Amino acid sequence: IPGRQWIGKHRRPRFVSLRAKQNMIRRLEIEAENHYWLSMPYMTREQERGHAAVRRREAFEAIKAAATSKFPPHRFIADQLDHLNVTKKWS
Amino acid sequence: LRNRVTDRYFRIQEVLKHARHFRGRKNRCYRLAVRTVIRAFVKCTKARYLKKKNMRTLWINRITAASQEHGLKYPALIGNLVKCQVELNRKVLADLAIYEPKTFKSLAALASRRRHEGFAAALGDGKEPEGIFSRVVQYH
Amino acid sequence: TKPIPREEGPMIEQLSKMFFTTKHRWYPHGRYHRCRKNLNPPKDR
Amino acid sequence: ISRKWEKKNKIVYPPQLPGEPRRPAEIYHCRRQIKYSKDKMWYLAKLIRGMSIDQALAQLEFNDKKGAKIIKEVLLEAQDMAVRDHNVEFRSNLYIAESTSGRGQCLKRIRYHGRGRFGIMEKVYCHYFVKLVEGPPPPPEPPKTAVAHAKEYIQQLRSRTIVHTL
Amino acid sequence: TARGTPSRFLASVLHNGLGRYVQQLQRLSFSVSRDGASSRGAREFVEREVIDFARRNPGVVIYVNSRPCCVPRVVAEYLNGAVREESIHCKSVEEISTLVQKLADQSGLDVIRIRKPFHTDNPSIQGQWHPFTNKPTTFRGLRPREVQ
Amino acid sequence: VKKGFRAAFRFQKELERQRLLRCPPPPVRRSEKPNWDYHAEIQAFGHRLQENFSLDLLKTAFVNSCYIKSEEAKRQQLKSNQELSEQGTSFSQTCLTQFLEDEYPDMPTEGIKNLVDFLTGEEVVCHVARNLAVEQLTLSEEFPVPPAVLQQTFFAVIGALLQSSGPERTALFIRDFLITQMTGKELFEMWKIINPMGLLVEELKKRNVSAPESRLTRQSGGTTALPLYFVGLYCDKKLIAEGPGETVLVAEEEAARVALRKLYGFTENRRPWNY
Amino acid sequence: SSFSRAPQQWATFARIWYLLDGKMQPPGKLAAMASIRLQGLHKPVYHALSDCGDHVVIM
RNA sequence: ACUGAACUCCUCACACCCAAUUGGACCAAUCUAUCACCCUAUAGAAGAACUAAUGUUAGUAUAAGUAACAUGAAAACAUUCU
Ligand SMILES: [Mg+2]
Ligand SMILES: [Mg+2]
Ligand SMILES: [Mg+2]
Ligand SMILES: [Mg+2]
Ligand SMILES: [Mg+2]
Ligand SMILES: [Mg+2]
Ligand SMILES: [Mg+2]
Ligand SMILES: [Mg+2]
Ligand SMILES: [Mg+2]
Ligand SMILES: [Mg+2]
Ligand SMILES: [Mg+2]
Ligand SMILES: [Mg+2]
Ligand SMILES: [Mg+2]
Ligand SMILES: [Mg+2]
Repeated sequence: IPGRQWIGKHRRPRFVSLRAKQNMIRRLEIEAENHYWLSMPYMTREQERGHAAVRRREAFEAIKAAATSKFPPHRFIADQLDHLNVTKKWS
Repeated sequence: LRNRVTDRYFRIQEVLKHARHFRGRKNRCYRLAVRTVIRAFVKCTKARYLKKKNMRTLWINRITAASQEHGLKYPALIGNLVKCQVELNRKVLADLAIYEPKTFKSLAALASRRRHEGFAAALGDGKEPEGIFSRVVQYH
Repeated sequence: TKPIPREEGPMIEQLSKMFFTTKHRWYPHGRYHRCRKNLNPPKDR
Repeated sequence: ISRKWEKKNKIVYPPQLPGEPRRPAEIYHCRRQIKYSKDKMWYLAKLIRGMSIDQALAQLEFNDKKGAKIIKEVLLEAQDMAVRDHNVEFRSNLYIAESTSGRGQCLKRIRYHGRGRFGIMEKVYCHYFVKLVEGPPPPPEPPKTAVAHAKEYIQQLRSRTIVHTL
Repeated sequence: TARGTPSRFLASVLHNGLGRYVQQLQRLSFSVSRDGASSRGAREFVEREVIDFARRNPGVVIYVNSRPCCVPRVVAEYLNGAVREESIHCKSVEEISTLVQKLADQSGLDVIRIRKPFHTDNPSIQGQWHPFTNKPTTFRGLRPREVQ
Repeated sequence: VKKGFRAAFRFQKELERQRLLRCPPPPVRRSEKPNWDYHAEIQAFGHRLQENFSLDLLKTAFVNSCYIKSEEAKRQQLKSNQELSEQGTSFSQTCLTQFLEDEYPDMPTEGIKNLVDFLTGEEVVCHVARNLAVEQLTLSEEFPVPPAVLQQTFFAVIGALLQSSGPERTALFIRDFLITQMTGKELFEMWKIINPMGLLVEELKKRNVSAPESRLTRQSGGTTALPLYFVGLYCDKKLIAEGPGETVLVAEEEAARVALRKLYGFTENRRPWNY
Repeated sequence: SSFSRAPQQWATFARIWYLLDGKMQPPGKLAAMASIRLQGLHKPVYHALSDCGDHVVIM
């Protein structure tokens, strides 16, 4: 072939087998059923308005509150004194 | 030199103990052994996928051969053992194909029986009584 | 049922013709391959 | 420098029992700093590695190489110390079990080339190692016949297992 | 890797499960320094846990040595003569309880690669395949292009 | 000269490990090495196998006679082993013939006697006792322990457990250690025989059945160096066995062996041992 | 079943001479069957390193 | 219909596949302080880690036992001859 098979002006040919046709067809059928089930909403756009504003508001209060509660951890005496047991002996 | 390295023999021996069976100077010289030991470890991890793959294609070769002994082919055998809710896998069916060939012959007769119930089932379309081995067990 | 009835070149052609295999597995292999062989392999079963 | 080969004639064994075969003697002799190279000594050392000492003396009296006379000096000296020091009764009853040759401490001289450039010659020295063993020489290994190859192939066929299953 | 390391087949010691189960671990040998931070969690293991461990399985005999060591060790010795020496150097008490319980649970087989994940010794019950299974005989045992 | 101690110490130990793996030391017995308490280890031997002994009697069970002789010869500058071993080999032979005569009723008594000569032989018993920590606890003269001594101590432990907890717990002990050594083993790898065809003819005469025809069923490669034959053995036109072979004689004798397995219930497909 | 070790092993791996008439037959469709019976791919004991092929005579 | 992935499911375990860059957890050996005492611990320090600079120095390979090199002849080693 003139150069680098798959890019360029003179590319080598590639042909569509029966595998690739049946694959593309069953993808189109799954797609067309997605086109069926998106054609019938349970609400209009007026009816859905504000139906989850409370839960979205409380969810962002949870994210906002998790953001504004970030601070260094507590420092204890028992950890620092607990280091002293590295020279614990027997007798 | 204030502190220069003393423990260096053991790092060389960490790498070189994996090279003890190589050819050439790869078993001896550290510069060559690092490349071939790294490379042997990369092949060692990428060959786990190939171990699983090659075992499975080896099982499909064994199930294919022993099902050609009973007149069936591989896709009729596997598809029609699936359609009986006998969900044995490829490893077990290859091991029955080798060690217990009466059981594999009875699985071949069960799969070909179900295949002919599928042929006579799709042949006489419309409402007809179902096959006996064509019944499914409903779980709930 | 049936009843029971009652030189290196030439030697490697004779063994190859005898066991129906090619000539190459009859020529020997050197010390490096004789001494990588696991001489006490694991038995099973 | 290591000189471990002179020590090997010093290993004393405990005295044997009545119920034990007679041990063959072993005689370790070597010469150091032979002015000859270590791989021209390999051919003469390799030549005599299983022959008896009378056969090896016969093969080294008539070889044109320089090392043959020196190896014949080593073998005559090890035959004499074989008889005197090591309790080997028959002079003829000795075969060369080991005849190797390492490298010696070499020197470095300057070889002048065709311009200001040059090279580094080495004045090459070598050693020569010998273990003689009391006894007849071992027989040469017979080449394996079609019976041995047939039994080896069939033994491999009997060896094999159904693999990657139970 | 697996080609540089030896391998073995999956076995047991003396058919370790068939009749009865026998604990395969004979001796543990702790060597624990009295004064030394290396064997601190070993000492806290001897003060706390080696007695309850020694009672939970009485087929194991335990030798705490308490010498001035600089790295503490535990030496598990198994019924088949295998001796696995592992270090408890600077390990906490819980990690020595899991380590000693790990040595107790296993056996004196090598920790080299195991080839097959299973070991039948009677693999075939209906008779193994040979090429004359699944081949029908013919009359008088005749072979092809044989007349009589 | 690099200053330090730790690489010199570790390399000193790896020189020690190469000095070991170059010149391996002779095997010293376990009692002559540290971390040994012989009484605590007899008690651990008792609790390890899950039974109870009378511990002084197990102490007499591990003490040989050659150790007593060499110990007296070292006194110049204890009860022996024979009794408990005698009781243990008498009882172990009787329990192995009870278990084998019950679980294989079709066997001849010659074959059962040779199976008990396998299960109480030195290869099996010496294989069992080296993995039950018996060899470490035997007080003997030479090391490593000779096989007849270690067999004598093994049946000393069996007779000791007879006097400890009666016949039935020893019957379970022999059930769980001596019988499990025949699992996966052929009959004629245990009861080794010569000329199975004549023995098969006598076994057919004891069932009052006419003499069998050896009869070539299937073959392959008859003129090559790798033949294969399946000789069957018919008995009034009904086969008892059929076996393969590289020649015809090998397949005939091996079909005689398959027929002997099927007459005795010692097939490959027999009901396994019940535990 | 109930063989010994070596006769069972010899029986499993012994190779079988096949005959195969090729009158009025295409050579590639004979070559498929001859190829399968030469590699041992008609055996469930097949492995590429067990040397379990057979002999095929095409007349 | 089957085959077919590191995708997904399955049993157990999960921090454990990017350049330049950046954040973090550990850490070999050495010395110092103090423990320790068949080779360690907590810190403090620093000439603190090399499969790569036509790197430097030393060793030994390869090319290779290769290219190249060298003694006129006989004899009594007095001599003679070319
Ligand atoms: Mg191109
Ligand atoms: Mg040079
Ligand atoms: Mg898959
Ligand atoms: Mg994934
Ligand atoms: Mg994860
Ligand atoms: Mg530090
Ligand atoms: Mg630096
Ligand atoms: Mg370096
Ligand atoms: Mg680099
Ligand atoms: Mg460099
Ligand atoms: Mg050279
Ligand atoms: Mg030359
Ligand atoms: Mg050249
Ligand atoms: Mg020249």
